Amino acid sequence: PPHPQDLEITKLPNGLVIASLENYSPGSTIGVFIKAGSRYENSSNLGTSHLLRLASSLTTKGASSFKITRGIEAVGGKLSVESTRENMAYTVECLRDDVEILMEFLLNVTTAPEFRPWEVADLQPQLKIDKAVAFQNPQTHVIENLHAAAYRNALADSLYCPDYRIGKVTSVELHDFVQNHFTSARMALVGLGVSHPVLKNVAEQLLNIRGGLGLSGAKAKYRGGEIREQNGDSLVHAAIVAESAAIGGAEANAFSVLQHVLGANPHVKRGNPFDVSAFNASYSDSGLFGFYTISQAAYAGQVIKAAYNQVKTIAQGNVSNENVQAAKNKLKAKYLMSVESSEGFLEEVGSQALAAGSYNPPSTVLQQIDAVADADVIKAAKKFVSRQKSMAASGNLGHTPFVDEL
Amino acid sequence: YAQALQSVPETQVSQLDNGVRVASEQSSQPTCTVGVWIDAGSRYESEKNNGAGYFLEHLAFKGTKNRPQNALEKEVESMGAHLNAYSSREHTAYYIKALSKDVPKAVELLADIVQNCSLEDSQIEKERDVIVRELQENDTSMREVVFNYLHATAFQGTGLAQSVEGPSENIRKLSRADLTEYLSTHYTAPRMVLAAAGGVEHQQLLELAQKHFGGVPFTYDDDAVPTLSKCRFTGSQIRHREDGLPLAHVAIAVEGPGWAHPDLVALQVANAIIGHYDRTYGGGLHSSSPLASIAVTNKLCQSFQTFSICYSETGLFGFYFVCDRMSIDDMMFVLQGQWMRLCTSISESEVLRGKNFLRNALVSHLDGTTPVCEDIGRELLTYGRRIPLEEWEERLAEVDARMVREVCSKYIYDQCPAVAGPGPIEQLPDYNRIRSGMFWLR
Amino acid sequence: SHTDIKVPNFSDYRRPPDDYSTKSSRESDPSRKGFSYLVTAVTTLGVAY
Amino acid sequence: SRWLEGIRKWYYNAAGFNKYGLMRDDTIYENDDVKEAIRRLPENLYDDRMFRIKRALDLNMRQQILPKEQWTKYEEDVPYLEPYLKEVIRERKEREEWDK
Amino acid sequence: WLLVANLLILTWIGSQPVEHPFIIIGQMASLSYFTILLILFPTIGTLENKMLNY
Amino acid sequence: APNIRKSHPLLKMINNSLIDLPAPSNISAWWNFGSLLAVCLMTQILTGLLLAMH
Amino acid sequence: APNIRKSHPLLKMINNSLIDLPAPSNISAWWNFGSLLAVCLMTQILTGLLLAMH
Amino acid sequence: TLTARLYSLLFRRTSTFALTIVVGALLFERAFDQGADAIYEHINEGKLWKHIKHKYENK
Ligand code: HEM
Ligand code: HEM
Ligand SMILES: CCCCC[C@H]1C(=O)O[C@@H](C)[C@H](NC(=O)c2cccc(NC=O)c2O)C(=O)O[C@H](C)[C@@H]1OC(=O)CC(C)C
Ligand SMILES: CCCCC[C@H]1C(=O)O[C@@H](C)[C@H](NC(=O)c2cccc(NC=O)c2O)C(=O)O[C@H](C)[C@@H]1OC(=O)CC(C)C
Repeated sequence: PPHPQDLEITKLPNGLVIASLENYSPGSTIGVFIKAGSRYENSSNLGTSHLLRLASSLTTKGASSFKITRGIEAVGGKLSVESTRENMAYTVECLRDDVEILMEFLLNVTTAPEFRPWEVADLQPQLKIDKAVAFQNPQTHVIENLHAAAYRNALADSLYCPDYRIGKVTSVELHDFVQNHFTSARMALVGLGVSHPVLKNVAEQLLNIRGGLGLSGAKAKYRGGEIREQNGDSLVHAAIVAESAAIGGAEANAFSVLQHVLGANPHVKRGNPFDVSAFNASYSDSGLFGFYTISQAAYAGQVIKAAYNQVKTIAQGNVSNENVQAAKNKLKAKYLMSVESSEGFLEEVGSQALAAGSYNPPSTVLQQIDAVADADVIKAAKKFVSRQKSMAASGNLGHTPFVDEL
Repeated sequence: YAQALQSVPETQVSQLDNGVRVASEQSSQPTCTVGVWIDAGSRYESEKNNGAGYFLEHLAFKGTKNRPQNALEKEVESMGAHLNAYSSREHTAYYIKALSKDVPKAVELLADIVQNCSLEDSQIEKERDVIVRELQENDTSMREVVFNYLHATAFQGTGLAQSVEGPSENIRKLSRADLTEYLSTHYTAPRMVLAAAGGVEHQQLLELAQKHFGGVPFTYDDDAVPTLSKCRFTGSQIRHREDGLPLAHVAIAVEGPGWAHPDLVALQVANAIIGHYDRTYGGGLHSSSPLASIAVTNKLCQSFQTFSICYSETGLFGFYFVCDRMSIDDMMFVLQGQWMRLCTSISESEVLRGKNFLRNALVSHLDGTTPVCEDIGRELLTYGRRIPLEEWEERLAEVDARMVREVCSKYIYDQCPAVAGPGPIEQLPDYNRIRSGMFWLR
Repeated sequence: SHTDIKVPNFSDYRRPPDDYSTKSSRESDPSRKGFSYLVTAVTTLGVAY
Repeated sequence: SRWLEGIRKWYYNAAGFNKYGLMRDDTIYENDDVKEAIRRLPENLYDDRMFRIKRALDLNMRQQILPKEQWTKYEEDVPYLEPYLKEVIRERKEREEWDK
Repeated sequence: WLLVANLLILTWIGSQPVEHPFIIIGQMASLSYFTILLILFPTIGTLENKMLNY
Repeated sequence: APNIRKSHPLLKMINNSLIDLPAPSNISAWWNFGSLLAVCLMTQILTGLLLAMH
Repeated sequence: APNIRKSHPLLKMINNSLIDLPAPSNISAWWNFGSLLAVCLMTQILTGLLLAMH
Repeated sequence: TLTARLYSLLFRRTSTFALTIVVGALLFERAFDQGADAIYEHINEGKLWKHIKHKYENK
């Protein structure tokens, strides 16, 4: 009658948070978020995540690879799987009554994967390309390496199965990796365009595993790594970081505003044909903060340098309490905006319904970002300039400097 | 569900004694997006006028006279709004996205651009060499050049054939003037639409537009919108070979009806049935879309997509694929074959899915504020009003097999298509061959 | 570049006087084909005989 | 009155394909289904089967057979492929039905 | 072999004039022929498969 | 191959000597002589075979 | 190809149907019938062609 | 408008096309012959047996 129906959350006897929210859209979308990811891999089993992420369409026990794909399509369905170093989100979307049917397949894909030894042994050669396409984006390249140079142990592990292991992942490493991370405590049957009483009556079938935290990913030790990739692309990609900020970590929001407090500065600080921005990643027990600078070859040295001086003199008092007001607002924006699209939105009611079990209303989420400002920032920057730095780089580089050259 | 559609907030629309049409959709959403969608484009350009619409889009932000560069941006940045846009062949727009708490501020901004652009002769001489570079980039995006070339030959000789970007020679010589000659000529209320979506209350919008768009039409001309010169479709081909490239692209198509035409529905459903593939998917088992299946089994293409790109009074219903120098043929064959199948022996069980597949994109076509405004921005401009998802629903919730057949055949069977192909295409057979691929040896 | 490219003038050079822009190539040729086909239809015919 | 069990045993030794020393399944003509079946076989059993076939061929090609000892006994015949083959078939029959 | 012989038979019965001693023999074998093919074979066929659990 | 015109041992030959055969674009009548020569070979073989009937 | 037995359009056919042709190791006489059938086709065509000479 | 009427109805569907070749051939035959025969005979008045058949059947 106004379209408002408070998003009910009801933690099952397992640890399976069930978040819905009937927003009345014609097309609703259900999603199974998990605390899985490439953070829980060891020197071996590497990329088993990635592969897994692809084995999405492989036969289950309730429905065949065939049925599933044509099943979902015979409804105008859409199954897909988005994952990050520390979390895999299995979404699915459709409309009307078809949500009910669209489920059977999502249910099976996430709990009854009988990864047949052939299907996978015939699916693995996909990694070669799935990766090959993603790597056309130089940006993804540098980052993959960044985390490598930023860490040493879990998390620093690649997001796209390393080459050497392309066809060595075993059908076993897949079950074993699932049996240990796809467990009630670390899952969330989130969803939209749905009545919660229904989205709940489904978690009943979804009750097939308990093991709270099966393999828990090791804490992430930091490292001041530096790994250059000489490849002459006429234009260098560079990133620098200083470990910091963690999701839920009160010290978070600060950078966010520093993320914005920064940008117009580093950019407007480096004249010529380029691009540069403030880098920020907040992970479960760690994070990162810095800046990537896509810049022409020979003008790569200069670019990063200047970009840096700025993050520098940003800590040494060059931040009007105005810069903060403006930036404090942009986040209010980028936050709210990137919530319009039910997929970037269902991504929010999920992330939280997973890491916390709560739901910070748009009101306080502001009151929290509003909450700090002058108070930090200037300082959040300082943290960068002092701590240890880890750089990543792709490009001609012959003109690009090393961290030991600040 | 159907109830979900129905309970969907109607879109408000009301024009000015000026000419502008002001419409939009309301929700709870703090955020929003708003924009002016001009009936402007490349199609509206001349042999020496080609480019402007672009060279324009590229200065449409670098300021106004009221508030020069550093300030506009600073005023935009500073409030956290995103002012983005484009310019096609018969459509240009400029939308911003703020917190709805800025309707009146965003609106003003809008008006201050579509009406007063700095066009700093010194700003231009820079954006000049910027485009000429930015164009040199658009160039190795074979994924595109293949389409312009398609237009180029598909509508050879007419206005559409000219690429939204325009020749280097024009961008190298457009005058401070010619740009203005473009602005003052096409940027007029009767052809412009103020649309928005989010938490906005129409009236507040109206009044602000009705307030910052203080336009006044004297003559009968000013109040009249010119209808465009018809573009001759020309079944033909254009081949820009180069075995030096990783692979070749191929794009073939038949003339499209034009937005107006009710068949664009059934037709849209058509394209739903063969859809698109792209090696990352996960389906040699795919839904009917054999083109997809077969594309897998016999490793036909890197990726293929079906499209019914349409315009005011014409269109381009075809398909585009990317494939190794070597499997180009088998692909066409299999593909082009599908069109036939499609309009010679298509089944209900097929259309059933097609529909739902469309009804899914139909809905997700409107996902957020920016996108919604797009339709509204568009809808009005090309259709006349706004087509509700409740409507589109019926439109395509009533297309049976026999209807698809009757349609596709009507625009594909024994029609002379236009093919375009850049890259190592030595393997693509001549025209006659891909031509006699239009009729099924029934 | 590639924007600098055009399909040259085939107008009178070739083209049947039912094709010189400003009017649907369609509706027109769906008559032309009849003819070219008409011939073939005939040749086939003549051949049969 | 007469055990199908008792019978099968008959036919089995009667077919005498075990005189060459190859399991039942090592014989089933290789049609589309079987191929896919066998193509799903674990590499263990595959190479096993292969050799058994090559040995079979080699014998056959010599006109001579396998010592009474090496024949495989009915009860010990390993239906190594029947299971895969079956899924296959139903997999197909599932698809064939869906395409209607 | 019932067939191969059933053939060698038809043959003899062919090089033989038409009288009761023959004739019938004839149309008979000239019946087993077909059946052995059209019917027997395919039947003894599936049958043997079942004598193997197939 | 979904082709068939290329996946059939016999059928390929044809769609490989009459269809799909790469031939130079520029070719004068002096290139027909041969295809004609065939038609003769035929007309001869057909007629003569028939004339030998008498 | 230094081979020749494989680099010659005609010559290949032979070294591809009489030499180098993969044939099962185990094959009974019942497989000769055919190669024989040929020899007949020949013996027939040769003799008859010659008998037609008279 | 003949040609258009023709195409749409007769030459479009490869199914139809053929059908008119046939029914057409039947017509072309019947007509071509009578025409030919006439042209011919006329160019030989009073020379053909059909033409003298009468001095034992009048004319
Ligand atoms: C390779 C093409 C052939 C050539 C060059 C050819 C040429 C001739 C010639 C010039 C004659 C004499 C005709 C005359 O009196 O003017 C002839 C006669 C004859 N040919 Fe052929 N012939 C050919 C093929 C055949 C074939 C394939 C047959 C049947 C196997 C055949 C059967 C005969 C017969 C029946 C005669 C005798 C009646 C007659 O003289 O017209 N010819 N052929
Ligand atoms: C396909 C293999 C052939 C078969 C099955 C075959 C069979 C026969 C038979 C059974 C006869 C009757 C012989 C007899 O009186 O006992 C015959 C006669 C004859 N065949 Fe063939 N023939 C064949 C090929 C040829 C060829 C290639 C020619 C020449 C083109 C030929 C020319 C003749 C001649 C000259 C006669 C008549 C003289 C005679 O009766 O022996 N035959 N052929
Ligand atoms: C079942 C039917 C199979 C088709 C066989 C048939 C086949 O090669 O048909 C064509 C390609 C062949 N000529 C050409 O390809 C050709 C090549 C370059 C240019 C032109 N044109 C000039 O502008 C051609 O016409 C022509 O010379 O006939 C031959 C030779 C053969 O046929 C002969 O064995 C028949 C004899 C043996 C009775
Ligand atoms: C210039 C000469 C070219 C050689 C042509 C000649 C060629 O195929 O020669 C062999 C391979 C052919 N049989 C076999 O290959 C073959 C295959 C499996 C097993 C065995 N052996 C059994 O243990 C074989 O013997 C045999 O049946 O002759 C044919 C059929 C043909 O020749 C015939 O067209 C001639 C007729 C047309 C006159």
